[PDB]
Amino acid sequence: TYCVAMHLADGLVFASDSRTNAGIDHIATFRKLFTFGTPGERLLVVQTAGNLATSQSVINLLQQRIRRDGASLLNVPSVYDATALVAETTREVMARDSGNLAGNTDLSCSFMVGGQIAGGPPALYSIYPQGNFIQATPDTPFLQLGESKYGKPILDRNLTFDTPLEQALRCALVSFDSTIRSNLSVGMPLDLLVYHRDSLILPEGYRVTEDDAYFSAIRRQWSAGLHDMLERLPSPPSAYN
Amino acid sequence: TYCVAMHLADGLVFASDSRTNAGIDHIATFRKLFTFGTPGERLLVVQTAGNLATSQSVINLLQQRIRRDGASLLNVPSVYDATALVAETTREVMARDSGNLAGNTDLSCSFMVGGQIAGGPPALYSIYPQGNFIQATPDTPFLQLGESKYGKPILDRNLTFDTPLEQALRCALVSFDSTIRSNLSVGMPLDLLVYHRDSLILPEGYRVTEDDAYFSAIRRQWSAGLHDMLERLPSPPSAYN
Amino acid sequence: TYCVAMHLADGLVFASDSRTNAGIDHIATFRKLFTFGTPGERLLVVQTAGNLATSQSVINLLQQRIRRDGASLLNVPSVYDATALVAETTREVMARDSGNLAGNTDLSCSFMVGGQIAGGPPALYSIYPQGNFIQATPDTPFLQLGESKYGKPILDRNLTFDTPLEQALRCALVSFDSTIRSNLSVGMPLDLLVYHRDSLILPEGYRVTEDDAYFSAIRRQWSAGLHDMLERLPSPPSAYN
Repeated sequence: TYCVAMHLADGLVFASDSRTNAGIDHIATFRKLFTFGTPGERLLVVQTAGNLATSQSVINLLQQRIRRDGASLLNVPSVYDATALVAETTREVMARDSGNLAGNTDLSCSFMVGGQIAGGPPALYSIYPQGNFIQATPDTPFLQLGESKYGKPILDRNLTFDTPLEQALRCALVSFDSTIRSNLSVGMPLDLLVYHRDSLILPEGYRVTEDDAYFSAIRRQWSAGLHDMLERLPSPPSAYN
Repeated sequence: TYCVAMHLADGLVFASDSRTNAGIDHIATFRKLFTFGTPGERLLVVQTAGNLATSQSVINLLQQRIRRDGASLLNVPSVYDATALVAETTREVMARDSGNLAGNTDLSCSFMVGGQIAGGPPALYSIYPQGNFIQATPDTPFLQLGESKYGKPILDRNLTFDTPLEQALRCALVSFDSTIRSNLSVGMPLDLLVYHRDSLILPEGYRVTEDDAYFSAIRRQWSAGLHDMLERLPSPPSAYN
Repeated sequence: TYCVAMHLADGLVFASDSRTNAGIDHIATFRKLFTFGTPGERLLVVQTAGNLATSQSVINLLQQRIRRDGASLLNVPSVYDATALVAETTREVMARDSGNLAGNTDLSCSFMVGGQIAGGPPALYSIYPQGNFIQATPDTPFLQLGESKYGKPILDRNLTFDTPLEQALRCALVSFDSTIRSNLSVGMPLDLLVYHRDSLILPEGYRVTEDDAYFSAIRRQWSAGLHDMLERLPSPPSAYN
């Protein structure tokens, strides 16, 4: 479980893995990036991390309620209020499943909610286990969920509010490369989605499998590059021994 | 106790054993696959694993309540809500039987709930000992309960969302074959049910006994096959000694 | 101001005029038939009669509240409860505008509320100035508001629960014909809406202007008919002089 989302000058970029702890000795693939919207009016993306049961219930309820007269991700007036609604829904799910039977088992999960609603700029939020959330800004334009320390440095080094989408995406992919190599809880397939500021369309998004020609290639290149750079760095002086 | 359920493009397939630990020196046969519904409107299947007393009580209450004005498996608006109702019911049973008298004895059990209600696609959920649940998806289209590691590999290898029903069933049967050979807690008769997407009928389902011609045959074939493949595999090179 | 609504075996038919007393020397056109709903789930129609300021405020609040988390015409579980909500809203409006400044001026108005919500039959209610309401039934299948005595006889004579919609509508139009000829407070354009039982769609409804070919024609025909029948009725006997 590792998710990243970026809010940049030109729009939004989302990327999630799929490897999921579904119980003991049951590791499995589950999508962690979901889209919602009406074309020409709004796009919203929700990413998930943490307890599967909880996050599934949350997503499921959001879907059921879309087709119902009352508060829903399709009528909510701002990306803020969408984020709040997700949080609200999370609280509701935690209330029900909590009891003596759950015991000390940890039901918490976290989300990212981003997108654009007609008539206001695109936005991106991250909801914490405890249900309070923060918004990405130009000074802090990307947010992560899950197992994210491994792939943070490359984003810290290169990403800024002005990074174009194609390059941000690329950057995200390298982030996943390092993460996958160094932590087995993270794993392919990946799910990506790129959204263009003010387009107000629902992009289809894309799934990166094991076999993906492009992702295989940039991994091979990135390795060769790192290995090169390392050999062509100077040796430590006398002093260092 | 071993149960499997699959949610595929063409519908659902369920299979359960029947061997049940009912106390010390009392191992016995109990059905672990139950059906509910109204023809032309809905089919719901519940499978059970874990403590007999608890699961029996849950099933029994669901049956009694079907014939009563209020929340029941027949009026519940979605497969999700059915799953939630089963869980709700489980909580209720655990609350009552818990006390000093039970002591440290382990009353927990798990369930699968799957089926289709008119006006929405078929679905399949698994409820954990603790009462929270997950949904099967195209990427993870089968779920298991009970003593399931023995027969997992064959499902991992062959089964996908697009596998047709007849082949999925066959696959399940091989799963049971290996399981039964390698673990005595699992045992015949088996109970199967296949449901066709959008049919909205209550299939009668089928019980596989010790004597079943077909199942006996495919077991004999599968053995012969494995034995053959093994002898016709190449020898390890020099290097390996 | 004259409104009629009918609840018949095959559905509902609504018709309202538009001529409105909006102050001294200010007679004007205002729509007196409003629709609400979500396609495939519900249709509700509200007709108005009486004080313009009051009725406008009521309708305006019902619209504003539709787009808000709380009681509204879109979430209300039955046509009964919709009617109650309209009444509830009316009370609220009367409470606020009442004071010394209004004085003895008459702020009352009346409404009809009819339609269908998924899962129950269509229904039709009339709310009185005082806020209590009645329901139309098979024995009394039409209800009127405003200046209605002129056009009542034709409805009494011909309309019944089993009258088909096209004929009921026609009947309503003749009701308006007579009313318009005999009372200036009532006037075109008219606004009609026909709803088919169990359709659960929002009909667009139709406006009948001064120029309407069909309405002009049936008025001309109806005149000629009446004039004929009158001349071909027999003479009073000797006795009558």
